[PDB]
Amino acid sequence: TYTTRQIGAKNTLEYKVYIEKDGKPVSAFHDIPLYADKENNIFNMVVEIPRWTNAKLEITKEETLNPIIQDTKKGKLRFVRNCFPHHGYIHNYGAFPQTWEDPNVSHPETKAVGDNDPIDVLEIGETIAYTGQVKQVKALGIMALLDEGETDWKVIAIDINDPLAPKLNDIEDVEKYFPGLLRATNEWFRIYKIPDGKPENQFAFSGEAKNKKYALDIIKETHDSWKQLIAGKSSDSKGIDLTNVTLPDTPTYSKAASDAIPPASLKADAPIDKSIDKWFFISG
Amino acid sequence: TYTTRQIGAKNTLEYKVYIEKDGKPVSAFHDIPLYADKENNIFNMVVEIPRWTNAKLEITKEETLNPIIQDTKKGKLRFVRNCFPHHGYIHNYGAFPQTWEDPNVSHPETKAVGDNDPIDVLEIGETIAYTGQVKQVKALGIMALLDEGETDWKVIAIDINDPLAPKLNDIEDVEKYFPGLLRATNEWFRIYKIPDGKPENQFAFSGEAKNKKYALDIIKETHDSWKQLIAGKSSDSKGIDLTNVTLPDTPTYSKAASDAIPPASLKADAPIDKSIDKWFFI
Ligand SMILES: [F-]
Ligand SMILES: [F-]
Ligand SMILES: [Mn+2]
Ligand SMILES: [Mn+2]
Ligand SMILES: [Mn+2]
Ligand SMILES: [Mn+2]
Ligand SMILES: [Mn+2]
Ligand SMILES: [Mn+2]
Ligand SMILES: [Mn+2]
Ligand SMILES: [Mn+2]
Ligand code: NA
Repeated sequence: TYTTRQIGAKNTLEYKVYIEKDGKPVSAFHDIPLYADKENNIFNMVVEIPRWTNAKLEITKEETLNPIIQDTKKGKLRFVRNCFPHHGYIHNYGAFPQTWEDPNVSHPETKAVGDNDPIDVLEIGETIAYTGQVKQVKALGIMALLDEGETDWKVIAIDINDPLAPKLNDIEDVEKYFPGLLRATNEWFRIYKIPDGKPENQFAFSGEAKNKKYALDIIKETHDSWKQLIAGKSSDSKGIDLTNVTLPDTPTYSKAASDAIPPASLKADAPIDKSIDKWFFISG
Repeated sequence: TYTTRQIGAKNTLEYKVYIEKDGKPVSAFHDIPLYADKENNIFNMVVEIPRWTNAKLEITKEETLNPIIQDTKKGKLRFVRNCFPHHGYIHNYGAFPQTWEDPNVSHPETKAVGDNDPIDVLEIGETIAYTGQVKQVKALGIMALLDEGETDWKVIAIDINDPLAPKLNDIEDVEKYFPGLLRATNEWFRIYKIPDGKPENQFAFSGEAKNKKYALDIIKETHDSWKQLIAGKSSDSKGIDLTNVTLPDTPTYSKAASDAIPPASLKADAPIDKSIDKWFFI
């Protein structure tokens, strides 16, 4: 059973959320199995950002056990700005554990190195998720986002517990039951960093949403990249903390790491600067 | 100075927000001047619904002093559903006090009776407002919404404190600085009740957002309607509570009404049913 251990108040630099397995903290990056049900293509998604929120919370690669913390820019807590007609993130945003967008090799489909992070997941279900949540999802498709010139695939997925899950089998179904979502997703990821002073992003395949099988292929490839990483065989692991508590055959396996995590110290959410309210009317 | 007195926890049936003037509750409907600055057409807007929220909070016409209370639905609270690509309300939503969409007569421009409510205001500034807030705004334009067959004008306005207030002077400026907002506004009010089983709404003038001059004329008309109402001279006030504490020449003037209001008893927001998360694709 997966639960969360929160330290500090949300929207602060001290905030951390560790994922616990049966009460004991494990690496949100390496210890949560990619597959919930491999042959049925059911994956374990680690949720980082709830739909319609702004705080850019992320599994941190450089902290032991890889807790979820808020990303920062120029020493300040990072909040993704509101880009009309969107409010914060338009999907429950997260990642697939045990995956890695290898930054050390140019990916052929996108002709760019990976962004050094687990593969990204956009969960489209009706319910708003929570940070640290481990939910089972089925992959429906995938988009080839070039984010700031780096291969940064976005998997389209849905919580298997969603009322519409049974009717969602492949990418075409998303357009049928969530008309306009895929186009909004393409737009969102193209323009969301413009309010930060960054260029518009781009997609390969003219922004086409590749199907479920294509998605599974990329997911599996990133899983293999991670296998090499966790085995300690990457030409450059970028300082990523590979400490894990469930992979005994790995060089960085460490039982002790779990008990070294502080106990929960959850505090009420800290206030967020009113500037984050601002709705930006921008475009590519 | 205007402040708020909150009773109970937000998102519960007991929740009430009264507006206070110098610490004393006053009617949110009748006691707040329509104009903050008449000469410059700067209006006082009573905020009911903060942008991106779902709870359908409204000035209550039938309760003394007209506190803001969440609309109810079959014994429970009423929440507006999320209609893709929108999250709850897409504007700070409220009304102009001392105005009334007369339900007793058909309105020429829309050819329908009014919805019996103060005129509605959409505040487009960047800052998310708060329930019970009295903010000063500039009118930019107006949309002729026919909500479920009733005249239900929607004033487009901007908080005078907004960084863009200086550049926003007439309806055309909304498209210039907030491209797409007006089209989205038209769509929002056309479909927001569909998830509730209601028909799609319609707008007069093909949904055109009339300019400031036009808006000022309609606002003035709803204000004249209220003047008639508050004077006790409407042919039918529809059971609206006309009690006020600042209009001593009105039949329903009663300063004691302020003192009758219980003290603030603010509680933490109550959780909202997760079903309200649902995003509808209409
Ligand atoms: F990432
Ligand atoms: F109304
Ligand atoms: Mn990042
Ligand atoms: Mn990521
Ligand atoms: Mn990225
Ligand atoms: Mn990424
Ligand atoms: Mn109403
Ligand atoms: Mn109203
Ligand atoms: Mn209405
Ligand atoms: Mn109305
Ligand atoms: Na990344």
